[PDB]
Amino acid sequence: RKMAFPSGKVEGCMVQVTCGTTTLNGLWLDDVVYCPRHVICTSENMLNPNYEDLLIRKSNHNFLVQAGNVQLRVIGHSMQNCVLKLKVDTANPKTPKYKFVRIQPGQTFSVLACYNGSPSGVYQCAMRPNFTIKGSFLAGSCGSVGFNIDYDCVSFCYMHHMELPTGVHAGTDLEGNFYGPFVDRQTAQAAGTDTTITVNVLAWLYAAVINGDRWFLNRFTTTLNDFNLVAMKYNYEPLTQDHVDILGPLSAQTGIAVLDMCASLKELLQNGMNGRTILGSALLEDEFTPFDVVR
Amino acid sequence: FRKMAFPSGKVEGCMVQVTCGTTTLNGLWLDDVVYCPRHVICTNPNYEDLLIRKSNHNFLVQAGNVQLRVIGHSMQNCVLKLKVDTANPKTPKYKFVRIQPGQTFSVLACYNGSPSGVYQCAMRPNFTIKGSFLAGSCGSVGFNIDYDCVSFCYMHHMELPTGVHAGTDLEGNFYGPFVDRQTAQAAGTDTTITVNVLAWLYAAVINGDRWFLNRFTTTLNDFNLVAMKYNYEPLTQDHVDILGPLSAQTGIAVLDMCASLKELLQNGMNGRTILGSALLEDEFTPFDVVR
Ligand SMILES: *c1cc(O)c2c(c1O)C(=O)C=C([C@@H](O)CC=C(C)C)C2=O
Repeated sequence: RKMAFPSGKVEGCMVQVTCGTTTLNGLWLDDVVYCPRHVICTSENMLNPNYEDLLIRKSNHNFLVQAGNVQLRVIGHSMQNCVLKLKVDTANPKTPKYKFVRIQPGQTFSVLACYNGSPSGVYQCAMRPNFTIKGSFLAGSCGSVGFNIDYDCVSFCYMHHMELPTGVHAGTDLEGNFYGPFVDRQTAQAAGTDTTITVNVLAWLYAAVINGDRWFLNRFTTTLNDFNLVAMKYNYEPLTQDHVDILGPLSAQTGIAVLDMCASLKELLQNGMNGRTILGSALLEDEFTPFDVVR
Repeated sequence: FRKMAFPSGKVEGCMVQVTCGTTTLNGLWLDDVVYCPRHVICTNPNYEDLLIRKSNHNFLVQAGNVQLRVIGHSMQNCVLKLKVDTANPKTPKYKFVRIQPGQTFSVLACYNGSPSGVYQCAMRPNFTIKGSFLAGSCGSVGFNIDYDCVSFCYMHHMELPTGVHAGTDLEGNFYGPFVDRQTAQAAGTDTTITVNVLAWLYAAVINGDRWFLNRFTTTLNDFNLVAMKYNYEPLTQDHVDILGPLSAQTGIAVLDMCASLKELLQNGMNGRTILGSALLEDEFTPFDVVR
């Protein structure tokens, strides 16, 4: 099963931020609340907002921040790229050990979907190669965050900003820089063609071998270039020498050379799965990383 | 469409490690009682005997760093109830409930008292759970959360050879015809949860996917013969009633959606996908969709 991280450490950091008539989610760490800058926009500003102009007109008491039943007091504010940073009275007593990190396409993380400051659900994700997320967003999940948890330390890698016309989601890192070419404005912007994360499918095939399925193996090998020429006809991401290097341990553990697993995938794409399953799926799964598989 | 698990924070604060001799597994600490699988006292065992021979100093409970002192022990069916010196200050509001096949819940998978991940499950019609349990996940619990109140419905006991998992409710009653002993046991043949497929087709309609919709209607009887041929649970009037809110919401009557389903089964997706799948999901309940 694809699993998400236990969400407790993140749940204790979720707050509700309201400015005027707009409300979304915020993240309370130490004495700062982070949230999307869009909170300061009104209906009429969405098309062409001037965030510098809208923020200069605000004072500290324009921002209503609620942690459960407690109103937090804002004592300063500033903007860093597309995230608003609200200084409050009180350091979050439940602040975990944490860091901000920027991730790359193919990486996985968990998302705590929240509504008006209250967590609702948790799910496991990958950053797609077109810099989008195939999320499940309730209407007011703006400001919900994505994370990884390693040894009790939480890495915040994503903050939700908006839904694209195709149903997918776009957002920023916790420094307010968007993933992909998207902007916090209601324009016509659309996601690029999405491709399958090849290195993740191969890692998962190695996971199938480790758990004993070998049905899809064959006796062929391939060159890297030949593999990529085939795979790209199926909208699979090109495989690099870095990806090959990354799969080396798994190859070592299983005794199957990386380009041999590549030949198996070429054939799986040619034939389908003929009513069969691999780990437990009937689809080529691309949201488990090489790092994930070792775990 | 993503399946979502419930936020697990309220359960995370209840997870402890329990050790008896050489055996270590997970426990649930609520108030001054730790709940865990009785097979923690195993070396065809007689659990009546083995536990009379036990005393409090035989159990080592660890809540993270702190060792808890067992001051009493008792058995309820297949779960051991270890009374400890201190109440868990992180005890949520909670209830013990028993679910039925087809209902969904979240599992907090744990390793030696330490939460590792969370995922959303359904109780299969053969009473097993298609889960991913790591080494030492015994004693992990399943739950729903409703209004800040945790409903504990499942405790993990065993991996079946087929890879699926078997467990009890929190009162130690097994789900399915399984026993906590090393007999040879296998899951019975499983079936697809029809009322959940229908709910997921409703969700697909609510999401703008309408290609599978057709002009026809079927009967409950005609459908169940198709269902039976495809290893689908039979559909009942109760199921139909359950789906009424969705039928009302979408203007698609249940037996008209059934017709759509009959056709999907007989003829296939045919290059089309429904919600981003080419197989029909059966681990979303009608309730899950309404929410
Ligand atoms: C949060 C909530 C929202 O409703 C929106 C945004 C955030 O961050 C946002 O950034 C942008 C929009 C709006 O432009 C709709 C988006 C498109 C038309 C692409 C939000 O609505």
